[PDB]
Amino acid sequence: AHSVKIYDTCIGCTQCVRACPTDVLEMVPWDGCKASQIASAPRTEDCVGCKRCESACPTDFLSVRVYLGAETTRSMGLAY
Amino acid sequence: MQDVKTYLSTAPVLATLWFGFLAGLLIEINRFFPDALVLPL
Amino acid sequence: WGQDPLHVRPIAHAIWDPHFGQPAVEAFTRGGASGPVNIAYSGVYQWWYTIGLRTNQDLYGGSIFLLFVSALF
Amino acid sequence: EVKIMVEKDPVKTSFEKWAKPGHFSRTLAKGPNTTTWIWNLHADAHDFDSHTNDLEEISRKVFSAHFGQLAVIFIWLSGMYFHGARFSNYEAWLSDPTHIKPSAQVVWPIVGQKILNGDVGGGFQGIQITSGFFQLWRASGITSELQLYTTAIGGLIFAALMLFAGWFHYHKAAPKLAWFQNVESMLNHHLAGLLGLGSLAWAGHQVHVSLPINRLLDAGVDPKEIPLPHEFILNRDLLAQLYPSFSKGLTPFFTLNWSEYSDFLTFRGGLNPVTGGLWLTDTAHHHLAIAVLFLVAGHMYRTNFGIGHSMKEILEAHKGPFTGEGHKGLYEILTTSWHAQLAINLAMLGSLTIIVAHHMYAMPPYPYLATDYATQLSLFTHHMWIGGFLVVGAAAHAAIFMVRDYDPTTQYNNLLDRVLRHRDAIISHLNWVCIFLGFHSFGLYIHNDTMSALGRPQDMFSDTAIQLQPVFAQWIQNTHALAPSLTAPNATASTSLTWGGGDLVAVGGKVALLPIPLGTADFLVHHIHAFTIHVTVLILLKGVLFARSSRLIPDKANLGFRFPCDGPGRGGTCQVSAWDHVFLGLFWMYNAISVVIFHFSWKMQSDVWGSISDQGVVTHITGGNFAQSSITINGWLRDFLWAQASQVIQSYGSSLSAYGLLFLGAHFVWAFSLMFLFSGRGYWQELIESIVWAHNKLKVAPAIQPRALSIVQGRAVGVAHYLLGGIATTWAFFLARIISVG
Amino acid sequence: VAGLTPCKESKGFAKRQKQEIKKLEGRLKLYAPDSAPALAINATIEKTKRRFEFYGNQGLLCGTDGLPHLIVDGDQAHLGEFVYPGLVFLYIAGWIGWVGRAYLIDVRTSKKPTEKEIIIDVPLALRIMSKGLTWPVAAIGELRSGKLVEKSSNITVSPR
Amino acid sequence: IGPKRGSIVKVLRRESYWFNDTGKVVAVDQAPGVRYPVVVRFDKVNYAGVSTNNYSPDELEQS
Amino acid sequence: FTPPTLNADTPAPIFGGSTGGLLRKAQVEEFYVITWESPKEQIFEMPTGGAAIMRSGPNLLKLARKEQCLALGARLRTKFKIQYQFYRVFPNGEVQYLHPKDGVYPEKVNAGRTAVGVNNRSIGQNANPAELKFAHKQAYDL
Amino acid sequence: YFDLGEIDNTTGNWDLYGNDDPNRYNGFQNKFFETFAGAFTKRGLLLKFLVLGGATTIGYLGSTSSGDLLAIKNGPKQAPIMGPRGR
Ligand code: CLA
Ligand code: CLA
Ligand code: CLA
Ligand SMILES: CC1=C(/C=C/C(C)=C\C=C\C(C)=C\C=C\C=C(C)/C=C/C=C(C)/C=C/C2=C(C)CCCC2(C)C)C(C)(C)CCC1
Ligand SMILES: CC1=C(C/C=C(\C)CCC[C@H](C)CCC[C@H](C)CCCC(C)C)C(=O)c2ccccc2C1=O
Ligand code: SF4
Repeated sequence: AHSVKIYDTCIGCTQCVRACPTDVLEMVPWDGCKASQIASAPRTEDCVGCKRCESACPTDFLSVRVYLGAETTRSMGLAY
Repeated sequence: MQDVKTYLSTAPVLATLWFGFLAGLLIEINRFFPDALVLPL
Repeated sequence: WGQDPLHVRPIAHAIWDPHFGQPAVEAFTRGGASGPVNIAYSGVYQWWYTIGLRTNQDLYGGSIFLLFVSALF
Repeated sequence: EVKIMVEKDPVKTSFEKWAKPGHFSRTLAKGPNTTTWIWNLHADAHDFDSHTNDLEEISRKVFSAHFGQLAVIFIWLSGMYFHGARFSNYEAWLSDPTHIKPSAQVVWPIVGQKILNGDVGGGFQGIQITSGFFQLWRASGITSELQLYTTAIGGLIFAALMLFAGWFHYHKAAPKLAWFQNVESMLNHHLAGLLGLGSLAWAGHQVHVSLPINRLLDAGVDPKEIPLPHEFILNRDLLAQLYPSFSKGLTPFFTLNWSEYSDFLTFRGGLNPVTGGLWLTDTAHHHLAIAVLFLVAGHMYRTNFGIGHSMKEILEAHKGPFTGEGHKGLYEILTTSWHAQLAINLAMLGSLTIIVAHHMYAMPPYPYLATDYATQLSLFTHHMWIGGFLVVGAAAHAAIFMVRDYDPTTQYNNLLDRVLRHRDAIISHLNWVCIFLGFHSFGLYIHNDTMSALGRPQDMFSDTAIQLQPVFAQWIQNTHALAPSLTAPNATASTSLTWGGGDLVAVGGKVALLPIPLGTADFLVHHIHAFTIHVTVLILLKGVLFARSSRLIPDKANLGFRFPCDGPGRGGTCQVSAWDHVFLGLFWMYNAISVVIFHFSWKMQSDVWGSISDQGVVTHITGGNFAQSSITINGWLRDFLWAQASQVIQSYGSSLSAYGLLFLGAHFVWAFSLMFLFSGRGYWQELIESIVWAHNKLKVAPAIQPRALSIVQGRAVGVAHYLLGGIATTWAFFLARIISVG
Repeated sequence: VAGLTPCKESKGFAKRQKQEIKKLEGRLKLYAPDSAPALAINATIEKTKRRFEFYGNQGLLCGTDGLPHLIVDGDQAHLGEFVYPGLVFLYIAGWIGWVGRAYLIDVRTSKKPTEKEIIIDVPLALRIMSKGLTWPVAAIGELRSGKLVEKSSNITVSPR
Repeated sequence: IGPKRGSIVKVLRRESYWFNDTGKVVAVDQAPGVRYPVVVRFDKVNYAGVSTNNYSPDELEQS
Repeated sequence: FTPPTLNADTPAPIFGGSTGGLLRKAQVEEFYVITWESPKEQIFEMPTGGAAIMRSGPNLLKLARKEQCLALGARLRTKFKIQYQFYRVFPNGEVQYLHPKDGVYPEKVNAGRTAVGVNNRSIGQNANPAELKFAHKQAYDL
Repeated sequence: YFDLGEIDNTTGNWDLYGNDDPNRYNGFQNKFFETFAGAFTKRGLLLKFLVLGGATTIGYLGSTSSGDLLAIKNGPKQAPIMGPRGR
């Protein structure tokens, strides 16, 4: 549904994963930062699109980026 | 006065003291020189 | 309106409303019409008068011609 | 266990904490970095729960803030008595009040505003006041302006005492948490000591001061030759010539011969035909009764003397089969959360202020209150707006209790847990009754507008068309008029004149009150009122119930109260917060209270307020057009919003032209609100970025970065200008129209 | 000029003086002649008569409404309507703009530059509010020396 | 790598808030493979409220 | 990492009933089951609205959304020291285990997971939309 | 309450107010309704004659109506109201 993209400006601060309320983001190993980890979005079909990860990203400009695309019953947040 | 004058130098107090002086001046201009539509000088 | 463009209100179209009472039928009858009509405030009478259209048959022929033009398009 | 817990000198009285502005919050103590720091400085200024997690210092902050509020109200009362003493015509109005308008504000002759000092009468120029202070001082027995100056300087003394107590109960001896948690003692000393002894003391004033002076004012005696209030206490024969029951001298009180006090303690009812205001023998019996009843009710709870009630024992014994473990933990709610008690107290104070508004147009308590129509409209309108604001704030602090003080571990299977457990049912059935009320009142208005537009006056909801007579109200008004004969014997007359007992009271040639008719128009506008109150309840109760979580956002309590949104996800989570429900309930309070005061103004300008000529003919201000024009929106726009606005727009060049200026400036503040309400932060942030670029070009960049207002702040600014502009529009239109035709 | 009669010879402007005193004289009829509110209306009448004798003596132009109209084109007769108080204004408005600009330069080279804007340093402020008197000689002096404007390489610019 | 620690640099990154702004370098990572090693501290915060950001040496010049 | 199997014999927390629970999306589309092991009998805030007494052993809670499982799960990870996992249950009977996928929570890094949805460029090096007209690819997915 | 043997009983698929009674009428009443409502069964057939039959039945009484039945077919019954400026 929603497309969440991680860019190489990430410092591995992990707070995009901690702010995620639908378990989209996970921290995979990486070689481009001091923390040696970058975020990724394997369960991007579960993304509501709330951009809590973009609110918690301290990198200017943002490393996690959520693009609101086709919206399904996962990304609409319904219970009915 | 190391901190009382610091409070008196804050943004709302200095706006109140300046605009109190500013509106105090412009009212007193408008008493002795009222209805001023054209500057004669 | 072509006979007297100063004292005749230009009529747009007739009104067929099932919700009118008799005051609404008697009050919307303007311009010397047989029923309740809408007064045209679009300036189409002034336009068609200045351009050369005089009778209702000329306006009907123009309506058929522009039906044909829209059909061609 | 109830006793005084204070401790000495918690914080030192120093100005070094005045110099640092954001000392209360950890985020604002680092100093400013953007221009949003200034707005969070004011937003978190009074929010004492966000400062510290210790409820003891929070309660001390709230207690000294109460004392500062009391100091501000005593400064305000000092000003209004000093304005009566020096800048009023209160002695001139008190000589004859049927021709001289009440005025207590003189403007300075500076810029052409000296035309606002209008001819109010009595050889006086000033702003005609509508606050009702003149009739209040006439009911208090105030005869001279020296008494007003003495009350002003006494109020200044009490304002200094409240400032001293606010300093004392935060910096010298501040109470501890268990002192504030003695709610049984606080209720015992508020019911008996505050509302009981206050009613008893005002009853003593209304026995010795208000009653004989106001009896002499009904006799046409000049107030300069009326004896002073202490002369009735000293010379009791002077008090006995007006009431012979004073000749016995306190022996019927202790021998239970209270009927011998029937000369000055009566259950008359109705209005004084001399003045148009309630009797003070009834207002003194009223205060003596609510004092001998609030002092009884103040001996109910258990403090430390054995007798009484633990209210936890009252609550925990109140449990039912439809609830199970209900009412348990609500004592722990209402003694550990300031916001829950604030919600209950604000709901009662707002609803009570609405009670005050109705029980003052209908039973006018002050002499020449009813016949001064400006005072009646302004007092009703002011108390409706205060009451609506306080009930919206009640729902606000209910929601703040949910997001910041509701502990789910202590509340299992009680009333609050089960109300949260079926909040979908509450909000959905409230939604149904709101939509049903909206169609069955406003669509009835739309139907009347449509058939009046289509030339079908018989197809409407009129008194001549399909009738919708309020048979329950028309029966309860007959039940309240035909009461003295059988269900309430000992009454000389009836409770109010608006019930149907006759008594066309004419004071000064102007109608005080008469029987108020209730027809199809009153039915329609009362269903509008019920609809608007229900919708305000719907947004506000939805914000209270969905403050913790929702089906949309299950972690909404972690986001807080003043958060804008979660984001553009789940379709968009804009205005999910409980704050945003308070924000929308402020608009629905505008809608509700504005239609309430519009129905009030038109209903009594059409059916109550007017003049009486010879041979008993009553000519109202807008004669009889409420029954036929207030059933359509075109009548409300035409015979109310256009016909009665023909004195706010042509008041220019007169004393009421400031009402025209504030009418137009109130339209300005309303259209200014629509800038903040309809727009959003990011547009203004990029426009400010262009302005910051222009400042960078000319080296006038501030180090405090210019930022757009926050989304919560932009909505707050928009609703503040919407309420301020619309309320000031109605204030200007009301206070120009009813002053002009009054 | 522009079809407007002068206000000293305008019959409509003298009509508005006649109907303004007559409104105030009828307000005076219901007061005692030595009373305190009658002294305010008597001071209002003398304020009105001073106003109408000031507008006619300045060469103001009155239209068909009897109202003084301002000619802002830059006429040699009409300098005090727009040009003379405009130059008086822009001197005062440039004084506000120069002492606020010079305050920000003086606090940008400080230890905490953001605490000097919420808490304005009055000895630093008042020593340059006097210096804003001679500001056209200091604004064009900074314009000619290049210190007024900042080069675009050191200015924060949003991307395309 | 990096220009210098404790030096004044100007950001050439287009999408940063501090583009064409004076910043102070506080840390340069000398580990290979790091894309943005130079840590630059700024006197002014961005809209997120932070002043610490990592840039490559290609996006900075000494000023 | 072997995913845990849903036992379907552990019991529910003591809850009086809520109207915020499973609607017809549970019946035809999906519903979410969260299973966690408890130290003792506690009281927790229900993400549908309300409070329930959680059991002294393993607990099973049926939820409608994936966000309700994280809102509950982060509540009993910070207030309580309880490890949790949840599932996705479909109406045909298939139970899809969802979190944590490697057995360790996604805040902590694991060597088994791979980078997906990761761009080696930044935002400023994304291509303009004018040079990607009429293509399935967009400015960020390449 | 999860079972893995009955997926409908653990998800809310309950006939909350349903009944399993086979019949409660008699054969005489049942044969009358299916005979009369036998040409109204098919959705594609019923949508055809309801649109075509519904368009005719509003055009019939729209046209055969009288002056007292509907005011729009009554027409004006008084002198027309002349507007301002002689129009
Ligand atoms: C002059 C005597 C004095 C001094 C030096 C102090 C010292 C202190 N007070 Mg205060 N206090 C005093 C009198 C004093 N107080 C009184 C009279 C009250 C009763 C209101 C209290 C109650 C009190 C509370 C409850 C709190 C303190 C605290 C504070 C600290 C700084 C707060 C601050 O910034 O104040 C500056 C504040 C102001 C200038 C605002 C004053 C507002 C007044 C009441 C007027 C408001 C209405 C006014 C008419 C404006 C209306 C709007 C207008 C546009 C019309 C500091 C230790 C705080 C503290 O220690 O916590 C960290 C705290 O929370 N004080
Ligand atoms: C019989 C004693 C008594 C009485 C008269 C009151 C009266 C009052 N209380 Mg108090 N209170 C008492 C005992 C009493 N209290 C007890 C025992 C408790 C402890 C459990 C509390 C704790 C409590 C708190 C925490 C607060 C109050 C507040 C209030 C005020 C109500 C708000 C208001 O605007 O009212 C109308 C206000 C007035 C009429 C002003 C009257 C002020 C004068 C000086 C009397 C007050 C002094 C004292 C209480 C009684 C002295 C009597 C004296 C006249 C001889 C009012 C001053 C509230 C407040 O505003 O805080 C300041 C507040 O929330 N009370
Ligand atoms: C008994 C009265 C009472 C109590 C104790 C409080 C107490 C509080 N309120 Mg409030 N509330 C109430 C009633 C009250 N309120 C009412 C009347 C409303 C409806 C408007 C609400 C709605 C409510 C909401 C929506 C929220 C609170 C919150 C707050 C908290 C701090 C707000 C702050 O720092 O002030 C800030 C003060 C200002 C910004 C001053 C602005 C004043 C108004 C808005 C504009 C000016 C109006 C003025 C009359 C017009 C003059 C114009 C002229 C100057 C040109 C505090 C707990 C906030 C919170 O976080 O609670 C924890 C918040 O989010 N309140
Ligand atoms: C000064 C100045 C100025 C001016 C200003 C202007 C421009 C104006 C605007 C304004 C407008 C254009 C409007 C406004 C309006 C107002 C208002 C509106 C206000 C109000 C206030 C208040 C305070 C209120 C009160 C109230 C209330 C609260 C409630 C009830 C009612 C009332 C009313 C009583 C300028 C800038 C030039 C310059 C500088 C200075
Ligand atoms: C206009 C507007 C702004 C911009 C509003 C701003 C920047 C507030 C302006 C406040 C004053 C005018 C600036 C600060 C004034 C200083 C005290 C300096 C004094 C200068 C003069 C006022 C004397 C928003 O931020 C916004 C956010 C969300 C929805 C709508 C809107 C919105 O409509
Ligand atoms: S929050 Fe931003 S910087 Fe931190 S790990 Fe996530 S993407 Fe990287």
